[PDB]
Amino acid sequence: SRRYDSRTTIFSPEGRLYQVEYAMEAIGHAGTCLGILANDGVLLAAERRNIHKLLDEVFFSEKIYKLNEDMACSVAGITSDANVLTNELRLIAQRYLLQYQEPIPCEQLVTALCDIKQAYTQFGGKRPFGVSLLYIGWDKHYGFQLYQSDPSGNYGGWKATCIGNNSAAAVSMLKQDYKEGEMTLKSALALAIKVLNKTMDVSKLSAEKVEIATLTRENGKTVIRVLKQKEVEQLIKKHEEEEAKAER
Amino acid sequence: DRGVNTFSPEGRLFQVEYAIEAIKLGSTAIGIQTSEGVCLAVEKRITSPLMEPSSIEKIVEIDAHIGCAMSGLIADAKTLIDKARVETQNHWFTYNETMTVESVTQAVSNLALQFGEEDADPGAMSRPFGVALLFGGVDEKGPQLFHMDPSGTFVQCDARAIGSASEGAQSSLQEVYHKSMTLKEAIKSSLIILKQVMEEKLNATNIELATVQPGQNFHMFTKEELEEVIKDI
Amino acid sequence: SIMSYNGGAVMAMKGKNCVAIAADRRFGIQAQMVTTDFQKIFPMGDRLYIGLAGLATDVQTVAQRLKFRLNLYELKEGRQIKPYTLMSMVANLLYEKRFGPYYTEPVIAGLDPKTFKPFICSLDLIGCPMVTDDFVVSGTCAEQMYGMCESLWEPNMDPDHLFETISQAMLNAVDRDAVSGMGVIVHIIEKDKITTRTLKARMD
Amino acid sequence: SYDRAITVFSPDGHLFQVEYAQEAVKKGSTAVGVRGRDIVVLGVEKKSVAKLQDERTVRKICALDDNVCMAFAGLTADARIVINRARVECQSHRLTVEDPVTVEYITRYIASLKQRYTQSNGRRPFGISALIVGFDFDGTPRLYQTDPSGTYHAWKANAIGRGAKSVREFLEKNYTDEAIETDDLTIKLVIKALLEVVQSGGKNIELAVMRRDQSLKILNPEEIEKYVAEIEKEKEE
Amino acid sequence: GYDLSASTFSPDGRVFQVEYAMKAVENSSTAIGIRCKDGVVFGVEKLVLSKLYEEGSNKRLFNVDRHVGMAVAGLLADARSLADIAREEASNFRSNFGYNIPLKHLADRVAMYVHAYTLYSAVRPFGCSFMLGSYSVNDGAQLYMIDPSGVSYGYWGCAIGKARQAAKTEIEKLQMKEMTCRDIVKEVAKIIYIVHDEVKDKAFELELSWVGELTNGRHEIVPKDIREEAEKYAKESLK
Amino acid sequence: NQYDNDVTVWSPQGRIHQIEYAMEAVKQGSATVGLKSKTHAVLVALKRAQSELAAHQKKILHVDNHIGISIAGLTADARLLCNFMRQECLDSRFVFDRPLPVSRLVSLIGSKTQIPTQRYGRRPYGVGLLIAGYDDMGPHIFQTCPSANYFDCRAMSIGARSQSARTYLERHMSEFMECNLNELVKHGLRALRETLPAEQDLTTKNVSIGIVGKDLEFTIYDDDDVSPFLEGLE
Amino acid sequence: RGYSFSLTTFSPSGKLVQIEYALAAVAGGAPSVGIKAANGVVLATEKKQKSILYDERSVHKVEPITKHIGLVYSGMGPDYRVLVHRARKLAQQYYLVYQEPIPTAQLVQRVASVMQEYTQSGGVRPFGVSLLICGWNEGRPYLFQSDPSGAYFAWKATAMGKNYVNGKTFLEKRYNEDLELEDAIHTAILTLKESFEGQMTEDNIEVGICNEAGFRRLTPTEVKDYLAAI
Amino acid sequence: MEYLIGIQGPDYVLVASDRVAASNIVQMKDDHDKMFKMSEKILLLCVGEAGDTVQFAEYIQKNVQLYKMRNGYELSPTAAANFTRRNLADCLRSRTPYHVNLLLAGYDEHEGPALYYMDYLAALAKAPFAAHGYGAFLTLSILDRYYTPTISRERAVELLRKCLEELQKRFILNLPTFSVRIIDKNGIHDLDNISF
Ligand SMILES: [Cl-]
Ligand SMILES: [Cl-]
Ligand SMILES: [Cl-]
Ligand SMILES: [Cl-]
Ligand SMILES: [Cl-]
Ligand SMILES: [Cl-]
Ligand SMILES: [Cl-]
Ligand SMILES: [Cl-]
Ligand SMILES: [Cl-]
Ligand SMILES: [Cl-]
Ligand SMILES: [Cl-]
Ligand SMILES: [Cl-]
Ligand SMILES: [Cl-]
Ligand SMILES: [Cl-]
Ligand SMILES: [Cl-]
Ligand SMILES: [Mg+2]
Ligand SMILES: [Mg+2]
Ligand SMILES: [Mg+2]
Repeated sequence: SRRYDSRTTIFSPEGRLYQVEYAMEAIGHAGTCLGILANDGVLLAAERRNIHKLLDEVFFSEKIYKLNEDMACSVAGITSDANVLTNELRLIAQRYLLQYQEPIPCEQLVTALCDIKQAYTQFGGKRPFGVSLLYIGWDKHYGFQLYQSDPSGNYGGWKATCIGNNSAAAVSMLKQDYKEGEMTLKSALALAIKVLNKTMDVSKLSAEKVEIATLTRENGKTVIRVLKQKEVEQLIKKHEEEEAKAER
Repeated sequence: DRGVNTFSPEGRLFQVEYAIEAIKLGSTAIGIQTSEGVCLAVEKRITSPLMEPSSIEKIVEIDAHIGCAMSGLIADAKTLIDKARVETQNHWFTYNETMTVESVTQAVSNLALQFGEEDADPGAMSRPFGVALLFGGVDEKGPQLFHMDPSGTFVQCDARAIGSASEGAQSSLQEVYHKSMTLKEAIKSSLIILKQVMEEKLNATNIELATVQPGQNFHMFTKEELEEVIKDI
Repeated sequence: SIMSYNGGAVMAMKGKNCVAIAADRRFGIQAQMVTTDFQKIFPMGDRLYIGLAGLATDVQTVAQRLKFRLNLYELKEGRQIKPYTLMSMVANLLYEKRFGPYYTEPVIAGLDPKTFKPFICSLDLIGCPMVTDDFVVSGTCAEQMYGMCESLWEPNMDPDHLFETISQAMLNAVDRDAVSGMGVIVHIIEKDKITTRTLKARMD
Repeated sequence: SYDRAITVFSPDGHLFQVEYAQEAVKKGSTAVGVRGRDIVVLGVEKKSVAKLQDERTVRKICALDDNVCMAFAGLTADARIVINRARVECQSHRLTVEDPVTVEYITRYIASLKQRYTQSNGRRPFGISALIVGFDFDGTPRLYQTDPSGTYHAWKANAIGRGAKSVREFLEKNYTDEAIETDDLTIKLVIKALLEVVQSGGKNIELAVMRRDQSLKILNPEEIEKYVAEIEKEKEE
Repeated sequence: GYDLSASTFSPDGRVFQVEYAMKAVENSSTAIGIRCKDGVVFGVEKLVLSKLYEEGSNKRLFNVDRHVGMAVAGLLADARSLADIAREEASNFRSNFGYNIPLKHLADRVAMYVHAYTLYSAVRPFGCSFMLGSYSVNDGAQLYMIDPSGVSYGYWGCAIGKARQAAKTEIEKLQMKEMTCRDIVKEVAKIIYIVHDEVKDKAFELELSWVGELTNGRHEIVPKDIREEAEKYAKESLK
Repeated sequence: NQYDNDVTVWSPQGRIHQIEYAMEAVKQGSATVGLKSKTHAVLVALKRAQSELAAHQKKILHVDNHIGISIAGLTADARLLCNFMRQECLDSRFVFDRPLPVSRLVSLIGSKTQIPTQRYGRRPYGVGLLIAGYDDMGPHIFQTCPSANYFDCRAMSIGARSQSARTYLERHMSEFMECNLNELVKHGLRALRETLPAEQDLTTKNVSIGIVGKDLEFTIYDDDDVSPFLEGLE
Repeated sequence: RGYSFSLTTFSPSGKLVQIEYALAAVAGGAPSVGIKAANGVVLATEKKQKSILYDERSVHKVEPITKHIGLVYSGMGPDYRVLVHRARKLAQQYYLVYQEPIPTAQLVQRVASVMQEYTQSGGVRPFGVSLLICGWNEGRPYLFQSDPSGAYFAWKATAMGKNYVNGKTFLEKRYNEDLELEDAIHTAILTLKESFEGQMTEDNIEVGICNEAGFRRLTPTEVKDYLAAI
Repeated sequence: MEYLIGIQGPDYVLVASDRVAASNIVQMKDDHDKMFKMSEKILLLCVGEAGDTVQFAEYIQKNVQLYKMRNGYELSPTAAANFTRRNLADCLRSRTPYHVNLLLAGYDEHEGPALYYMDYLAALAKAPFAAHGYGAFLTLSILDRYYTPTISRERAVELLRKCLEELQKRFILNLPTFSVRIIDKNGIHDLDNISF
């Protein structure tokens, strides 16, 4: 019925896709989520939105998802949409493993999902998924990697980036502090806390309010860990000590 | 916004009428039927010297005895042309005989109104074809020229023009055409008419011409054969 | 008989706080040995292994398809799969092919990932499960295997005695079967380690 | 399934979805192709720079097969779909004909895919144009362009994306037997064409070449800025 | 606006598209049925829109089974499609259950089919009302009428189309329970002549059919001689 | 207005505008006439020619040995319907080895053409037909409309300025049943000629004729073959 | 046929307004409360129960999904009966494969996924309900909420429906982690008393509990007993 | 009837195959090639039923080449072996089974040389050497007798020759010529045919 169809998969007069844009506005308001590549690993750090006192704490994270042995992701935007997509990512990764008997290379996993997102902008008359993702991983072709994908079905690789609230500000701070070819996990962790300290300008930064996951290699095996609150507090403490030095 | 199969108060399908307006955005093509064969001639309409002229193909062979000139939205013509080709080969396969020009034209014309959004397969045609076609060939009725437009109406014509300058070209055709006219005369006549109607100066790279004769198979004129005919014109 | 085309044998056995699982190593096609290091026992967890005998192609398919399902299971759930739950997962996979089955009859051996309690089971080719408190066997020399396990197995065996019993049960059983053998591999699964051995064995 | 007619005619014979697709292509990064004597070259703008970007992951020049590559301008997600469809088709062709595709064959395939997405229910047109290059079995070099409508032509040289009109104008004056007499001058003709439109010249021209039988070579920033200087110091004289 | 789809209620709880379909039936010329002692008789005022048409063109009286007649008003192409649905239903009933479909069941089944076209944007309501008539020794005389909403009731007398009310008021004067079909055809012809507006629509054919003891439970056209007499009676009664 | 774009939308007057618009396609086609005697059914049609050098559009189509049609409206719809008719006829000869009675074929047309008038996103057929046939009940002329209604006719005319042709046919219809064939076709031509501007005449280029009857299979007369029938409009 | 286009779409500010309007149907529903005690869970709800004419026992808002899992909701009752039916079916599909009762969190994930579908799939609106799902497994109690978007959350205690904002601050100033189930039931009913209006009887509230022994509704007589103190 | 053999050394894999295409009592081709290049460093050797063999091997070949085009790098000999296996196994119980027996030979940058054996049932085994066809029955024990893991490529070609001479002597079929190729770090190399 033509009267009620909002026509979600058509061009506007400038060659634009309005839903896609509109989905990108949803993302910009969601929890800030950054990724940082280092020489010995990759990390994700995310603002938590689940922070009311009466919440119960039952999973090992709020917005960090393990995809397969060698890969994880974080998300900004519509949570239920993110659940459908991360489920689909796990399925694609297992289909590839079944067929080839090796892990899916990171970029291939991202591309496979982005093609699904792409389809939702071109046919079927449905709303797109209101999700942007950051993907971290290791494979044998390009080692440690970080990708970003959005509701247009576009992706790229990054050394450091941010999606969600205050993204532009977070990327400026990264442009200025990030040392191409010279970062370590320990210095990326410092930078991530620096960045979240500034971009959560409402208000004072706490371990209850962020989530950090690291992805490293140990004895020929990928290790993916969500940092415990003791460690997050310790990094916050070190960042606060470090800013005391800032003048003299 | 209304559905694609909506009739106007005059009893026409809006989509078909609009498709008919798209034909006017095409280059001019001419067909003439003589007792010695048919010719088809088309303005190429070159938009840059960097474009390769031979990659503009607006006259195509359907089979050895039938050619086709198109005007309008050229990309739309491809499925029509392919259908004509498949059909003539099916007919050869099944009946061991060549298919008449009229029959080819009929078969293609039966695709015309097959569009719509809630009878058909998961992604069937959404709109009519923005193309007009002149089928020129020779069969056992003799030489023959047929015209078809996006309504699926088709008819035999002794001479016809289609595209941007078709009014114009059609008037000159009524003036010059006669039943006993030779094919060489028809060729000259249609190049004279293209020359009038074309925005650019006519030459041997910005037009195409083809013939079909009782003697001889579909033949596209070469650069050199065009130059020869261009001398007098 | 389809099940004897490749031959082969697996078994598993329970001891005190430990389990053992073992397999012959031959990949052959009717009379012809093709290889002598063919894998039939696959990790499904740190302390959980599945052994498959039967048609080699289905041994590989079932292991691979099972792994697909288990990995999705573990990602989705909080956690490592329980032995009994693996059994049910395999049962369900085999019974989906009830009318065109995979020709394999697995055994499972492991320790509960939280309680470390020993578990062993086997299933027929259409997914009927059987848990036992002693041993299970599957392959072209099942009768031979039964005779050895019924005579030698005892309750509450420590890791060393379990290893000797499963090893002697396997070696002597496959030595009465033309199309099983060409080596034996044994995994002993304890709380704090896995011990993997290949046995001195007949090669004819 | 969703069967709405999306591309329909309007009064006067316009197909608005297709026109809007063409607007998408015009906001894409500039891409240029020149057909040499025994080389073909593709160059493309930018797109944004950004030091924190992994360069490898956003190229706009792509192999379709060993003897055919393409650049595009427009919606990059749409392009990826077209590219992959074409790559599948190149393998069917080799499968059933045991020859590599001609450049015209695969162009014609892409074009007809694009046309079908302007006349099928439930779908919008692809918002990309493509420049497709390579060599036919007999060694003849080729450059083709497709647009969202499904129309396609062969070109001696061409540009698509933002600033195509002025890049085309430049090429029209500058494409001569002399400008493509050698490989190096062909390559330089592409760079000169871009350096006209390209913001912080340049820096951010990606460039690739295809030689008869020799398969796709992409140039690196060190090899590009050799050509840049070699043209800049010649334009002082 | 609230009146474009049968899947949209208005704020007062109406389905205007069904009401509009009802207006097409009310624009049509009048059909009547009367049940009597030994059967059911139908009459239709059949407007002749051109002298070029044959006698009998555009019948509005149909046989839907050997024992069941149908009389229609409204859009004639919709009515004919409904006559096909009724036929198919009677045929299927005989195949599945092995005996002639009871009138009431047929009426209820075709009414549910009419009803199904009043729920959805995908389709439109039928622009027709129709009467079904039968007779058997076991069930006696039965006359049902179905409208575009799918409502179905039984009647002693019924009229549909544009002079519906005038027709009913004449039908009410008859003691039809005690009359035979042979008596009632005359009265049907009489009533059609009364409600016919001879100023506004110039020419009409009377169409008559019946089913009763006298036809052995078969629905049949009234024979020509009997129709002509009934017309002559109706005309002279108009005087 | 809000009521005229969907065949599924009734107006508040109990009309369906899309169906009425489809009927306009027939009123703007070129006129055709059909009439019958006791023994023959005849169709006569004016063919419109696009330009002076065009053939003239076919108006009369063969359906089966005992059935032919004349068309007015969308030519593509006319062919689709004609192809349906042809198939229904072949089917009945295949199944029963006898011709499909003309009144049953017409019923099938009414039932087929009604369906898209009631489903969203479909449209009526934009064509009207005159149908000439001969079977056990003698000759017939039927008319079909985009509304899916159909009519059994002593004679009929549809298309542009057909009112004139209809008047002529009413004026002389009492003569038709007793006419020999030549007389009957003459009558068809005179009716058709009423539809023309005063200047213009019936010629061998613009008239097409179809005839079927007891001893004659459906036959089409065009071009030089119409001249016998046109000479002696005297 | 079925409409194949989404009836929920993004607004120019990035909002899915149908989902926000579904949430407004939830906010206008009758109050529900869930409290996770140390040794169990209580779910409690108000009946929007007019009339003495209602047979209060004839339909329940607090429903078993499995022996160990139960649900309550705020919002539209008939929408809720759909989700109860699908949750039951999902729990049984899991049990057939794995031969173990579905973990509470796995049941919530699958139900929440169904609610997500109704925000994108063709020709349908979202569900106008929020679910509170209680369960016991791995030796431990669980309380989850699942909202019309398909988002879900684990709570120690919460309130939904009319006056939920105040309900949550009432619970914030009253819940402790070491609290027992018998006390929790008490505080759950006090939370409903905050926004009641009517005088509470055992016939116009419903209470369900979940512990190691399983999930069940409290009987009218048991509720009456807890209402004596209140 | 068709013979395939492979021998893997420390840093190469040598493979060979007969060059006959037979039908009923006649050789119809004496220069037949049973090897399919999948990638720069992968050969698939395929025998079995007519039609199935080419249709299967070319389908694998196109998909492996597609994988290269989509991803810019090549599938490892092990991945390609498991891809091949997945396809054969997935077809086994379908309406379109493929009756083919294979070897897959390759060289990986990091793993080194590999040789895989597959039967029509889609059982996959990695092996230091292997062979298919009736000729395997007469040559595998020659390989068992003389193969060592460090065997040099010159001695592998000698070992291969012993196998092929044994067919000339002892096998009832006339297989007079064999294709020989080797794969290593630098790709696929054609050796001279071994002929009698
Ligand atoms: Cl994994
Ligand atoms: Cl993996
Ligand atoms: Cl035109
Ligand atoms: Cl599976
Ligand atoms: Cl397609
Ligand atoms: Cl452009
Ligand atoms: Cl009425
Ligand atoms: Cl017409
Ligand atoms: Cl038309
Ligand atoms: Cl009508
Ligand atoms: Cl008319
Ligand atoms: Cl829809
Ligand atoms: Cl239920
Ligand atoms: Cl359960
Ligand atoms: Cl209960
Ligand atoms: Mg043995
Ligand atoms: Mg032996
Ligand atoms: Mg076969």
